[PDB]
Amino acid sequence: EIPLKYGATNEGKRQDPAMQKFRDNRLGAFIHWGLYAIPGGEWNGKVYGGAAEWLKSWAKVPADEWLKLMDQWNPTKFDAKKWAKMAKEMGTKYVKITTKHHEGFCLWPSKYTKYTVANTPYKRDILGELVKAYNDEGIDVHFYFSVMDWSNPDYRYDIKSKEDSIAFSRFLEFTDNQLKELATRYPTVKDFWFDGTWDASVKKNGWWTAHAEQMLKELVPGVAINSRLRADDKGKRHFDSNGRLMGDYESGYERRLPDPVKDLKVTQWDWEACMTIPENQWGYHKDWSLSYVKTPIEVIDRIVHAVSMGGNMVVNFGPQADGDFRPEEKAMATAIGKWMNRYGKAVYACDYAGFEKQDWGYYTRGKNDEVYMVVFNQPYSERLIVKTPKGITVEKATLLTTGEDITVVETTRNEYNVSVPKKNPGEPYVIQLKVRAAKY
Ligand SMILES: C[C@@H]1N[C@@H](CCCC[C@@H]2N[C@@H](C)[C@@H](O)[C@H]2O)[C@H](O)[C@@H]1O
Repeated sequence: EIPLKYGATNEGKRQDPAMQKFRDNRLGAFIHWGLYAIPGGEWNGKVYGGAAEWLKSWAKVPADEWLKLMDQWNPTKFDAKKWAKMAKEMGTKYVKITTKHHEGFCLWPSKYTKYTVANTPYKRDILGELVKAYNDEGIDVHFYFSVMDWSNPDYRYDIKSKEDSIAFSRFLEFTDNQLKELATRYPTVKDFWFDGTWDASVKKNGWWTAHAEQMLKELVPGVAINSRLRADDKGKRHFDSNGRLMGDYESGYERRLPDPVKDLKVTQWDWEACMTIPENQWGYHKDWSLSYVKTPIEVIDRIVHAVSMGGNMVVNFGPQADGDFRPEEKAMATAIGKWMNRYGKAVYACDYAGFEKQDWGYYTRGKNDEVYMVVFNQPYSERLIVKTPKGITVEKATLLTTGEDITVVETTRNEYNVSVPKKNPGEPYVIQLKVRAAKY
């Protein structure tokens, strides 16, 4: 067992009310909005296929020229109340907002740099408007923050000289300052989600990552901090040199998910996944025909998958430069909202059920030991196999929407055939099981 000063703090899952809320929420939205929304993946007449928020990198644009996009930042159609209504209608219980992406442009008027919304034609504190509007709908607000900053010349990718160390030390102070500023300007913030912490410079400064976590927790009671921030004494990221999770929840599942049979270890800690609608576009890209775009059901499948393994899911949106959402994203939010309004008893405040995975879909477990079968793949056999853990029996099955009774036939010790509904629901659907544990 290795000695560590900057390794894991928490033993298991936090069980204070603020973390229980973080968890019970389950479904969130991600907002990526920054200067990248203006070119929308096109630079100097060339459309790049890579992630639009990385266009500065793909098109090799220098900082001074990239940040000159500030002069066109004037989202006339922006309306924070509209945004919050859209999130409410989607059924999202929280929103994660890009306060500052890699480009360094801040969506709040930071006093620690000139590359902020204050020095744009628009001028207004976009972040503060969003915080207020989402909080007015009862939606928690989480802050995405990129440590890596392409606008600050003191940033370093690695520490290869005493000059690199000096510059980077200044950079970390600048970062602390921005963070303290965010925490105190917007004290309803529930989470900081760090990105851009993979460079060797950061891995070599584990002490700073632990310090940032302690500092923010002192400033914001009950705040959650993601594992991605954290590096230990040895530069091991997410989980420390003793394999213990750092931060409050695991945050590595980006555009992919743990395997439902092979990655059951994830059920031992809190975790959150994120995803994109296209293959890899977080910021607004003007041409979505360049990669596969997920359908609503494909998105709903990933949401439920996450919850079935004890994790949250955050679906991403990349608003237009004008401050409105593109029509594909409006259609997505409305379709997810419709399905959650009907079946969201199986999602909100649900967790891992402890049952062996079956082909038809996923199980989730409610707060009162309800076991929901969320069916995505309808068997031609008309029978949904349910294999119970030791000592567990199924006393009843009920179609969630209609209350109708569903026949349960015992086929072996520990296994049943739960019939499909008499009328095919025509969409992914929920059967609620009543289970009993012998003297869950
Ligand atoms: C949440 C998403 N994170 C950003 C993509 C991060 C890519 C991470 C890759 N892995 C590192 C080790 C680097 O090689 C970097 O390319 C996206 O722009 C979104 O903000």
